[PDB]
Amino acid sequence: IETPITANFREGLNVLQYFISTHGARKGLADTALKTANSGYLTRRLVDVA
Amino acid sequence: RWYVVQAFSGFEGRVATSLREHIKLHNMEDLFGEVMVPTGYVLVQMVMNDASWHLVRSVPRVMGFIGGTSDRPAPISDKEVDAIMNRLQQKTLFEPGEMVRVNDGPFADFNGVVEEVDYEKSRLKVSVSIFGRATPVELDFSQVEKA
Amino acid sequence: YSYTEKKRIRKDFGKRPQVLDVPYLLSIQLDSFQKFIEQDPEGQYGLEAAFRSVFPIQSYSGNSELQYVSYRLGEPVFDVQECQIRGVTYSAPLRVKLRLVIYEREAPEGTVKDIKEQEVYMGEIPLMTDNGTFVINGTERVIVSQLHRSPGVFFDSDKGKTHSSGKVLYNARIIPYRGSWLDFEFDPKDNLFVRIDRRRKLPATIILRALNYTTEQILDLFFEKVIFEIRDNKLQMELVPERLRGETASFDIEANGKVYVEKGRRITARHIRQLEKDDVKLIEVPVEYIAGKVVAKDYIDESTGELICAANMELSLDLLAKLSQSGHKRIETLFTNDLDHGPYISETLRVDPTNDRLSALVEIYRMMRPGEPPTREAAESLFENLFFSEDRYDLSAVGRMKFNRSLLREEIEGSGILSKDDIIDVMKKLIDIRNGKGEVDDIDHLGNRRIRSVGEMAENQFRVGLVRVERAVKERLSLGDLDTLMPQDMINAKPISAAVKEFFGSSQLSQFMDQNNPLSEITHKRRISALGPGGLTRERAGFEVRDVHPTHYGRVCPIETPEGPNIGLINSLSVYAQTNEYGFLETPYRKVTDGVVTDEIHYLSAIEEGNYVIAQANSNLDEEGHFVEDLVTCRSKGESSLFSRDQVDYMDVSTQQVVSVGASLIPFLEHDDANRALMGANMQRQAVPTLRADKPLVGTGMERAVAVDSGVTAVAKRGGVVQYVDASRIVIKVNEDEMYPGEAGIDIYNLTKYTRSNQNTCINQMPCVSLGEPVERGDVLADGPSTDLGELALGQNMRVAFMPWNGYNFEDSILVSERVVQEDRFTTIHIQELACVSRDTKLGPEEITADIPNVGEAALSKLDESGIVYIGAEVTGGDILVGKVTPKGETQLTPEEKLLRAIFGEKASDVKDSSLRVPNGVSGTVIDVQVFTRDGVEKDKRALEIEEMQLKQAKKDLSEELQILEAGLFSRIRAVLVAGGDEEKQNQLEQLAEQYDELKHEFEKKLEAKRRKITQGDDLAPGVLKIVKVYLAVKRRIQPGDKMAGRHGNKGVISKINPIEDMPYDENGTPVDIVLNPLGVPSRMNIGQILETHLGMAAKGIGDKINAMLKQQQEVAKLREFIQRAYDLGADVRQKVDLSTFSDEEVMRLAENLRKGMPIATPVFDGAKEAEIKELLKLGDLPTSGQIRLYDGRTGEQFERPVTVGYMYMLKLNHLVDDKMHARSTGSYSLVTQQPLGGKAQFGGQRFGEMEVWALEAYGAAYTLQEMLTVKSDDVNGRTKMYKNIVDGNHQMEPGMPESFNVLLKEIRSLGINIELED
Amino acid sequence: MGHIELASPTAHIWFLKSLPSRIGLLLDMPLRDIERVLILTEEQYLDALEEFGDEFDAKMGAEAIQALLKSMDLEQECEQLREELNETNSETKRKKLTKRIKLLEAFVQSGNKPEWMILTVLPVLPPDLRPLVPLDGGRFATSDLNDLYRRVINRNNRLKRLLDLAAPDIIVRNEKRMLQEAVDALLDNGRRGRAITGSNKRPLKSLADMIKGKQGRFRQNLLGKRVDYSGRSVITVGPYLRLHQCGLPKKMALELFKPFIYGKLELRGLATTIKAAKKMVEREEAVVWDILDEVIREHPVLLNRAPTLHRLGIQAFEPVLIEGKAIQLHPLVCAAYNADFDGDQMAVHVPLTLEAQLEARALMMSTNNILSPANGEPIIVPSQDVVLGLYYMTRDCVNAKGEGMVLTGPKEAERLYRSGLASLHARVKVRITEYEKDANGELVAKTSLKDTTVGRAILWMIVPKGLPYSIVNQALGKKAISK
Repeated sequence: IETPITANFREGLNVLQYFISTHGARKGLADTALKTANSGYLTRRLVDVA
Repeated sequence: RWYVVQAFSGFEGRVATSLREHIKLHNMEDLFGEVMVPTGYVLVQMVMNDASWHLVRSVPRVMGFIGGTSDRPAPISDKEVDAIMNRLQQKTLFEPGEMVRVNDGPFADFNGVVEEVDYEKSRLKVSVSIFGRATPVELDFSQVEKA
Repeated sequence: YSYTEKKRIRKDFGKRPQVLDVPYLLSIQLDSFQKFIEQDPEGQYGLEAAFRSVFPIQSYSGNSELQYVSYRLGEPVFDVQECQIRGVTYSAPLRVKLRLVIYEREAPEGTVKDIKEQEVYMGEIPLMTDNGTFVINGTERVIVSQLHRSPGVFFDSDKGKTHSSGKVLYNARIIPYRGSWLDFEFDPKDNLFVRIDRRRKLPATIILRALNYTTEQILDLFFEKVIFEIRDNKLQMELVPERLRGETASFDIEANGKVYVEKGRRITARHIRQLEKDDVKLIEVPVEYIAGKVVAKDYIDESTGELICAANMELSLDLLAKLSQSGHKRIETLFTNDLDHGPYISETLRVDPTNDRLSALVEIYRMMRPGEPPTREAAESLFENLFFSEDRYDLSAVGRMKFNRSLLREEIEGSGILSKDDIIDVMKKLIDIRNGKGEVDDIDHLGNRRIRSVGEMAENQFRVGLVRVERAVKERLSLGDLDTLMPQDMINAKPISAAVKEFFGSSQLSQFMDQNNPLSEITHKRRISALGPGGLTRERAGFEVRDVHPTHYGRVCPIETPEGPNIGLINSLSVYAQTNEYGFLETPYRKVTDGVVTDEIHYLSAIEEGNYVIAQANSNLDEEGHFVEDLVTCRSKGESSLFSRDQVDYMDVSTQQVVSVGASLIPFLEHDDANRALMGANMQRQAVPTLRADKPLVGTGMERAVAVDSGVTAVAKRGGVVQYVDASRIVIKVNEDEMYPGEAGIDIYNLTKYTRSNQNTCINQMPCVSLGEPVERGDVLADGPSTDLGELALGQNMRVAFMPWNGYNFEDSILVSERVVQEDRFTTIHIQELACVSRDTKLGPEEITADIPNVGEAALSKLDESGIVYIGAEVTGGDILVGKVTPKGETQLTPEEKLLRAIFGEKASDVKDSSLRVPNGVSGTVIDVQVFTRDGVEKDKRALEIEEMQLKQAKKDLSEELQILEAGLFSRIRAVLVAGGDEEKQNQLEQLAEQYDELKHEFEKKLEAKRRKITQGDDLAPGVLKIVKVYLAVKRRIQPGDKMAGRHGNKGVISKINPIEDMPYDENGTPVDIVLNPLGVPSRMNIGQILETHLGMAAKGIGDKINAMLKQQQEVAKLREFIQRAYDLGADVRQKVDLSTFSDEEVMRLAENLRKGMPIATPVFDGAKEAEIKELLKLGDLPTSGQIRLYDGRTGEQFERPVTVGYMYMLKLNHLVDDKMHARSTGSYSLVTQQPLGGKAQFGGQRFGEMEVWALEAYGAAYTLQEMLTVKSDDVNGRTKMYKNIVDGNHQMEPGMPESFNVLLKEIRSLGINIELED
Repeated sequence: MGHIELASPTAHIWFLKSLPSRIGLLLDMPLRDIERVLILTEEQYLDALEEFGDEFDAKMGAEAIQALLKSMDLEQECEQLREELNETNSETKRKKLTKRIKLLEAFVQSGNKPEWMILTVLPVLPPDLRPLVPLDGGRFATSDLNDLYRRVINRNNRLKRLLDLAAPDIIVRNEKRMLQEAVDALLDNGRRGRAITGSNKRPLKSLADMIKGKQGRFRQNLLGKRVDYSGRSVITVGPYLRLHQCGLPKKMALELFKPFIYGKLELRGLATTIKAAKKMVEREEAVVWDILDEVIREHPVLLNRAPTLHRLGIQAFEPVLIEGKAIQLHPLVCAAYNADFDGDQMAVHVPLTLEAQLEARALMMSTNNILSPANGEPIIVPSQDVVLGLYYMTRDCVNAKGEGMVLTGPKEAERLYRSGLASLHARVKVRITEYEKDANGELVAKTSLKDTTVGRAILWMIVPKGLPYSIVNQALGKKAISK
């Protein structure tokens, strides 16, 4: 989007500032979780060529 | 719904296809969806009707349907819940030719007619109906109930 | 302000005042089921919608009707507390008014006779409690509400990489409620297609060909026409200034005596006006256009009688000669311009081989049902019968509401059956999007997602149990001519009871509740799971949908989303989410009538919301009605931007509208991260109920509504004064109202104690209010487990420091002091069912021991005389729970049996074995045992003993009910008869004594109806006689490895606990309880942890002061003023409540309960700033730094820097040491292969997997692989010949063959391939 | 293998339905016909059949694969298949000559008859490998592996009895279809629709799904699983213990290491035999503990996480005596596995025999493995409380109490530990006794006074001879602690 956030995790903040962070946090959590499968395949795959 | 078609071991599977054989002869649509061959017991998917029962009566005679009653399969409550309802209805007055409902031993969940009424021995030789036939067994005045 | 609050009040903080309504919380369940189980006087959703639509049913051509009106419900069989204890399903009977109708032979609309009403018991159906739970087999199980792709017309994108060849797709999704699916589609050859029920691609022409439109009838109804004219032996055109846009000029077009457009160029805005202004209707056109262009209609030779071009056929000049010479005035063609009106349909009608309905009809079923052959009338039936039917197909309400929203129409309702004009426009508007114009639809908008709750799920489950019997009913109605009773025998209780139990028994929906907290309990009732019946699978899901989309706003919470394989799929609703009239999501917004923010609120749907200006929460307001901020932050079109004041139509009302209950109980989300907030709310559900609860002293504000609307704690319905408080039961006089028929009010509460849940825990309700105090309507009387004075405790209050300690906190681990365990704080009972079944024979029933034989040297004194273990016993080792004794044997009947009947001086024969026992390792104490023996065969001494005590209680309670109810009525009469002051006087005493004797029957008949209940309720299932469970409880203690975490998100394991002495000391000499690491705090992110702790100190620092006033025995006026002003000021806030009146009693008790921790209530979205913290820190004489240099309790010396100390409010979690800890040497094995077993049942297996083997091989070790996979796992006998070799110390290996791999060989052998070890 | 079961026809599946065919190769067939009888689209074939008149007749059932191989051979394709090609010359003349050489380069390993494709006898699994999964503990509901094999039995009789009692091809060929329906569900469950739809078994369970349920037959076979003397365990910390040690629990150690425990008690003469010891074991004893303090030093422990991928998983440790449930360990090795101690399961392996015991303490331990197999850098590199503490001491501190009082060597650490003088300071000169092995030959070089900070100078005497010393403490240890 055009505009960003302007305030601090230390300070008092706003309602609609936390929506956008959860939009991306959900991506980051699935990122950390689903990668255990792909690596688990890639660990095997390489050793299953060697 | 699921109705248990009782059949005879050895030709028990034969009945399960003899379903599907005779299904095509009396044919239209529906009724029989998925015929299961699990095995004296053949489980058959069916909604209740007059059709297919006439077929079973046209080609017997080893076994019929299972559940509660042969005409309409398949309930789950037999006779103990009937033995709870008899308590509100209530006699120790037993004679030859009266119905004498059993609820103790291996003859529980079953009814019968008293054959011999002994007053000296305190027993009632109650004939329990099993296997399309009768089984005469001595059961106490309490081991039974008057119907 | 109300009562009971006046014991422990919280400091009501937040930027926003306390005037707003909170809903009943578990209403979504209740207010659903109420409507589904209501006698609704209209065609309304629940039963009467499922009945008025379904049953006005007739026979097959026999004309014997069944016409329906209304239904008769019955009395409940057994009650809540007792049958949950028992183990029976919770159901009620159903009578039904059933008036039959039969028509006469050749007579219109009439009745002869209906016999009677007759009626049937319509099986058994379960219901919802006042708490809000179902019960199945004596265990609480609740269904979760759903979200899927809703009915209605929707469109999709699926761009680019779907083909992965640089191509964009466009597809349809006709979603009905019931019946088959309709999938209209597109291909790369510019054509329309159909895939009914995700089957194979077949043309959409066939559908038009099918549904009343042949070649000619298809083409007539689409749109508009190209009128060619043959006038004066030359080719002409009827031209309109609309059609020429987005094209190139091909030929010299000239008319009306003026030259306009020539060859070569393209058309501009200047050229179109010359057709509009100078008037252009009729124009002359050359031949070469018509060479390529395609005929619209069929034409025929009027002379020779031949086919002048079939429909949709290209032209030739030799034909053009014959065809124009024949005699046509009007010729018609197609448009088919690539940009505007595309060649979809026009190209399709050419591709497919056939023309008529016949083949199109013929093909569909041969494709619908492959393999089987067709007929003429099976064709005619199943089209009319598939889609043109009120019975098989129902688009119902909300479908048509959406179906008619999308297509741009006036009428939102129409035909119940699919009509001829609907699919045409459905076909068209799919092409309208395919061609180019407009923007693509999205299911991501919550406008396109429907709510069904468990009652609407019950709705979906009822009608199948209605239709399955219809077959039996209709087939019996046709063959049945005789009228010797009909609605009694022809209806059975079997298919209605069974079809309902298929879903409520065996589904992913209806499952074990995770009852370990009031939070956990409430919140399982208020969640959404997307995976289930008629929705999502493991195939489609991955990315998208799972993520938040803009339309969520304050309906669904992104916080409460459980992790695992399905992260962000299972989500929870918001605190303030509600259901529509249409059955959707809604969010409340304050009506801004021009420039006035009203108090009266109106709700709007996900589609209805977008147009109007929807604010954000955080804002300021003026005195009269106007707005404070010039440029307020708001939303409307899915994005945040700046707007004016008066254009605002709606305001956002509340702070915590967005966030969920469990998530709105965490303080300072707005200083914490969004990352760590999520794992808190998920693991906040699974927390252990302590024996002694401590509360949160940093509160929020939500706590008072949650515990009351939970149904866990004892909620007072009406208002009066408490009579007799006991531990067992609390009885309360009403005084205020009095009951309707007589005998005063009197409220009674049966308090539940030392009870069990589904997740192996303890549930104890405990009293709160004093011995004989007054009570109001809606006040807490008894706190449940892990609850205290209208506050949700869960875990406890802990002194927590934030420094390392020679790394006893290494890696987010915890120290703990011994003064934690010594104060007897986190104490919990982990309670386990240890059950036994003995009997089920066809010779002799297994006896209830009365003996138990024969093994050891001690056990006879340990166990009771009866057979079961005595009321309370410390089980340790491998003892017996209930019974043994079984009737095996069948050896002979020789002398030896007459010589065996006194060594075992019991039974008829020398036969006795076992049933089940205490498991090895598990050790605990008995509390209360319960017995369930089949009605028919006799019971033990104890089965009597329990129910005999119950029969004492049954008579004791009712006689105690008689005591005051008789006195309260008869003494009120006696006092007035004295105040006021023979044949008629005898007649009065006759009629009075008759009423006395009439009252005598009331109790006895109630007693008899109740005495019947007790013994009769001992029959669960056929073929299970003995059901005795020993209720053994294991109290687990504060041990190393137990689960500990903060509310913000600090998962951690206790390392090793140091003693009190070696734990440190403050300036005052007060040691720290728990110690955390400061190292996790910056890696992943928490500032709330910092704030809660420094406010925890601030709360308890003011708390430490207030005690001293009472510790010195000072009191009187002063104590009030210290608290008064503490509530009067906490850095400029509203909701400010001083102790205004407070003239004794209230204060005395306020202080009494509010000591050693004055609790704050800090909001979530209104997370407090540092001024509020520090002013409260100023009220309690505490450092602004929050950092005191403390002398160590260990060494003695002070630290160089000043250590931050706080109170974290650490809590306990479920998966403790024993659950994860397993270790087993040798013993038992699995049934397939000679390997050990799975886990948490028999052998301590614990798998290795492919990952550790690849590891193991690389570690360069041949033995430490082989030992795990040949020597000591796959081979039992390989272990047993090595059991020989290990003990002495001889060693050296010999395997042979590895056993498990013979299953490789054998399963291939049975596959029909040959494997034999040759050579 | 108990069963025989002779069907009046046959079936198989591997050879009927699989992506590279065999029956399709040996006959010259598609799979689609071997699918539907017993390339274009379906409607294209029906229209192509409609166009190319009659023709047709009709094919047959399973016998139209059985009887086909009764005039079919292997060692005899090599004089035939290329005579068709030899007609429209040439090339293939040599292709036989090469394949003739290929056959003549045997005859050790050979290709076997294509009659073995098709089963007149349908084989079944043995008794032990197919057991009833118990529902309660004695009622024995229908197994996940016999319902379909009841069907194999069901199929043979129905045909063998109606050939006796005479039945039409409408009742006979459909039984051959229904002979194929489950005999083609029995060995494979893929690519078609068959059997029960979700009641007790969720899929269907074939021999194909027993060999390939998910990803092969690793689990049962290759992996072996489970094992004797195995354990799962949780988490602590461990500072007082060494890096070449293993802080085991009380209770689990006795349960696992049983066979040697008794092996001591029996033969030495503590317990009478193997047996008077059982009663003493059943009740738990004080003496048992004392005896088992001896073995712990002699027999190590191999420990891992729930996920392991590197050669940094199976690192093993010498056990040491502890009276606490949760397992104490090193803090360095945690970085090697990669766990932040917040719920990470630590499984146990067995160090038995004498031959297997060699490979533990010699190959892959903490006592052995230090430097990286992959990188040239250290893996033994700290995180959090280690790293920090060192800088927290080794810093150019602001003033402190001291200014600058000069000290010799042994006197240093203490004066700064003692009083007034802090530990950090910055700037104190020292007689540091350093050693530098120049020109190859032990500890050469002499003492020096060099500038450092003071937490630095406290440490620089622990110093066992080697490194730069004081040159290196200067600046920081930022990534230099590892370096």
